[PDB]
Amino acid sequence: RESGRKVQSGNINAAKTIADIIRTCLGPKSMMKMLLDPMGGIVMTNDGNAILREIQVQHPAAKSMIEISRTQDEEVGDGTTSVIILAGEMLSVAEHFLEQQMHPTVVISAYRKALDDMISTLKKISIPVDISDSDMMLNIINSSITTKAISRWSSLACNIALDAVKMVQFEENGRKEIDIKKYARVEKIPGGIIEDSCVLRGVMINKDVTHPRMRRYIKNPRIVLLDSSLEYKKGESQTDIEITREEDFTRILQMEEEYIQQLCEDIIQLKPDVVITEKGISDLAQHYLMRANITAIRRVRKTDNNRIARACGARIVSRPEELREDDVGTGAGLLEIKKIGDEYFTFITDCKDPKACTILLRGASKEILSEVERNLQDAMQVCRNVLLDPQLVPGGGASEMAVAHALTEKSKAMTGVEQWPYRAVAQALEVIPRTLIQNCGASTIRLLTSLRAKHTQENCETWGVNGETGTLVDMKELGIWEPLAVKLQTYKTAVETAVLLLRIDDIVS
Amino acid sequence: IRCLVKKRALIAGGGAPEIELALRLTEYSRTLSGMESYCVRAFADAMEVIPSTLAENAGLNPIS
Amino acid sequence: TGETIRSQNVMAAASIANIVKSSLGPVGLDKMLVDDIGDVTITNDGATILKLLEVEHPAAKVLCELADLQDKEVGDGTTSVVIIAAELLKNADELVKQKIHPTSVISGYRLACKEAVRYINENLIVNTDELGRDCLINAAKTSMSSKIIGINGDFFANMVVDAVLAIKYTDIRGQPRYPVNSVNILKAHGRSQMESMLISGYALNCVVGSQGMPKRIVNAKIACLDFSLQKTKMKLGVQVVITDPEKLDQIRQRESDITKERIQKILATGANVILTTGGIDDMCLKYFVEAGAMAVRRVLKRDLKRIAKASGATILSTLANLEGEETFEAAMLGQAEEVVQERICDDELILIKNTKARTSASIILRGANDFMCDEMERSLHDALCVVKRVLESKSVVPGGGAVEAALSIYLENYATSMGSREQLAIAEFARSLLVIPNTLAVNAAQDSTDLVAKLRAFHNEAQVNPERKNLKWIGLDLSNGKPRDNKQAGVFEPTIVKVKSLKFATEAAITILRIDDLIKL
Repeated sequence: RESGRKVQSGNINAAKTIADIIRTCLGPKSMMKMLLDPMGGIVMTNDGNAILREIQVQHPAAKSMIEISRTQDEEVGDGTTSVIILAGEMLSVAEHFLEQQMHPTVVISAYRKALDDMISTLKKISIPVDISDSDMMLNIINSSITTKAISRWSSLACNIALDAVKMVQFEENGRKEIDIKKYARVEKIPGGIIEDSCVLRGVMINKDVTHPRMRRYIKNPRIVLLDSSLEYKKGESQTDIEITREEDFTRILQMEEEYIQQLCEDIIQLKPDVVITEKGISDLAQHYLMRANITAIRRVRKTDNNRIARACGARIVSRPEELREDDVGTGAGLLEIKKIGDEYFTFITDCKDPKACTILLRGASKEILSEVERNLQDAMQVCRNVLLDPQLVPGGGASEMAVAHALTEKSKAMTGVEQWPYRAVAQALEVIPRTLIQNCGASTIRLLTSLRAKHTQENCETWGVNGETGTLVDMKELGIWEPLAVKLQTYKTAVETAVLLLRIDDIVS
Repeated sequence: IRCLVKKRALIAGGGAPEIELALRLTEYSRTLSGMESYCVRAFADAMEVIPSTLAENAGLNPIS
Repeated sequence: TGETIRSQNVMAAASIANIVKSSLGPVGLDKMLVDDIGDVTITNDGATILKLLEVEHPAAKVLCELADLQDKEVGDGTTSVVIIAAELLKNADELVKQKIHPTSVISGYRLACKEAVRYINENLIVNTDELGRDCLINAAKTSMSSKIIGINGDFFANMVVDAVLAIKYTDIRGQPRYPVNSVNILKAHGRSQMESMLISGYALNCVVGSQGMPKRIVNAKIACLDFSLQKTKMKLGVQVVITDPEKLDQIRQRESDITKERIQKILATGANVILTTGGIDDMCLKYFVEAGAMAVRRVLKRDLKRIAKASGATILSTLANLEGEETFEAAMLGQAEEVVQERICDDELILIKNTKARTSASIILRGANDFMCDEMERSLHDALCVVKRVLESKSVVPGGGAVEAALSIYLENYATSMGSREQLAIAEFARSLLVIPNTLAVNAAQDSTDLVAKLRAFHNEAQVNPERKNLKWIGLDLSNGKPRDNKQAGVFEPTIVKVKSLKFATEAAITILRIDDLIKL
């Protein structure tokens, strides 16, 4: 058990110890964390999710740090390093001084006012990006990839991502919000030429849909969605009687061939030749579709079936009865089998249900495959954020300084006792500028001073400090950009983390 | 009920009998005298503890 | 042991009380209840957090049980009762180090509790359906957002609070009362959030079946189905084997033609409108529309049940016997007055207007963003809970922390007249009433000692009322120590939540104080 003053100081330390090295990793300039094992081995990492999971944290407040980076990772996957830095520095600067007077809830109210202050500044600072022009979105992706530090396979990945995300964009919710990227997938193929990377329609499956018989080419026939119940019944549509006797066996079997026969008949009417069954498909049942002259694909997981349903873009049905061209298989499914290797790869193309695409990636090996696939993963996150909100924000610490003076101006104007927390959130922003100064190797005093001076003359529209040139620089000129939405969400999560942690004033087991 | 049918007479509760025996037993002991006088006098004072302990639980300064 | 074990008990209860003292309301502070040593849950509200928490002291275990007993009766009072309880101990404890028996102070805590209810009885506002409880506007306003629905905060508070206090609504089939089984209010984005209105009937969230479907029927019988209509594979209607290919097809094509005939019989039994909690396929939806029946799909469970009970009679939300598209067996005769499909919130939605068994009224809220709607989920929870207590017991009590502080001098006025050993016991009861204004100061981040002082400064006689506030006690705020009137932003409590809490806390105060051991004998 901890109580009172122990807790406030604890929060700040736990945040802080995670932060020191992880802040440095942000930007093309990346410091590499050593983790030393008891076995005497080494794991070297730049990725925030990896550092956090590996280390042993004893303190419950530390665990809250870890879990908020899970929050971030789930929404984007970039800025994951960032959220704990930001969240830490709110607590350092505000907390201990204002506690002695005693007002916690005040610091919290101030955080969320300030947060709103920052969201509004962003719309002005940012200019629109065309969400159907490839060239303009491309430079943005180019900024994000080089954080990871791969810069060769990256070049391909960017472009393939652009078409993949765009084609899985079609989400309606009355306001036309896009978070859809769940129709998208990466099909991995060991082997072949290193440079054949393309996009093909629907959703393509291989994680358990590699089978020796699948009809080699389908260029017309449909897929028939089923969660049936294609398997026999020993009664009508449920089992009422058991086989344990010679007499029971004989009677029951007649019923079992009938049930199967009427199912296949409702499947064949809408003309398939490739038929998918999630489960409820037996050794006698599959033999019945062969005798129906229907190729059956069977015993393949529920996740694959969700995927194949999305690929034709047609709804599933568990309804065993009268499956129509109108209900299942709606539009055209198509099935291509290529042997890239001597292994069966299944493309399912064509989605009706406006569009859908997934990615072909061909390595020449497993290792070669992986490099592209991660960097493509960064890439389609950007593509998405640009689609979501159609403004692109200038990178680095330029955006941070704009907000830094808006809070100096707001906090003076209001002259509440919220004033001093505003001032602590203004300075919490400045860490990102300090990280970029450190990255070149110049003194913090000299470059921060100049940056502040640029606010006064030109308002830090794009004039920040960049860590790969160690000077004040127009970010637009360099081709340093990032999307608005990524900035907003990183900021968002950091205030939530700062607010929640500050509410813990006592920890009691 | 069984206690009263065995022994027909009725006495008060509240701890008053316990002081009333003690006081008589002190005086009588002194008249009688003997080496055992001290024993019967201290015994009577042993009695004085229980109504006192009771009064404390009822809430009022007990010795008083 | 002895006095010493008892003092450890006083101290144990204090530690428990400090936790719920700093976790009261939605304005409390969240705590960490480490449930193992790797597992944690973080949330606020004082009663909930004791149950989650490992209690191990005896003084701590009884106070967790106390909080739980109080909840059964009324879910308010539960964070509070614990805090009052503990305070009795602490105050009593210095009198035991002095010379005063625990027994002597504890009897005067029972007497003091009798006086305090006597005060509650003479202090009541019983018209509270035209200025509400916890004010009108203020009730809904507090658990809203302060800057997403905090500029819409007046407009939306008037909508929902007024509607909870007095509207026509169902209860449990032919019983007309106020809704203490809540109001059917949904939050859906669209349009202006300044255009919100009340519609007479139920509000439904659903996906239309319009492709031939009649969208107006006057007078209708309502099948509320907890069962997904569907149709499904059923064995042959003739023979029990197949052996020819012509019988296989005929039996299958019979499946469409028999269903159309069944729909007309369902009308004649009692249908004009079908509400199906699941979805309806395109194949199954066509049979209903052609026949002249309104068949809607994906109707929310919360709506479907609440329409069902207002539609009364016999209904198939009380049962579920049905497979597929079979004729209706007269267990689906839900009654309704008129059914208008109206375009509202930039979606077409069905409004089942009224029912013939028990009339209703609903609010369909309009946001602009999904974000607004989420926030009104929280507004609505506060309005419903506040008003729910008003509806059961019309007797309610103006003041929250204002009553307690009025009461502190009333008890002491009683204490001066009583004299003797008992005057000090009553006094200390009175000091513990004062924790209530401290606990709210805590949550507000206000000075505590400053805050109670100034409330006792406004005084004439003991009595709380909205008549004066600068010369008599009345109300508080959860973010300020200022007094407020009841047409303004003061706090109220119900009668029941206040009498049950004070009492429960006294029975607890006696039990912890009693012991003088825990030792292995």
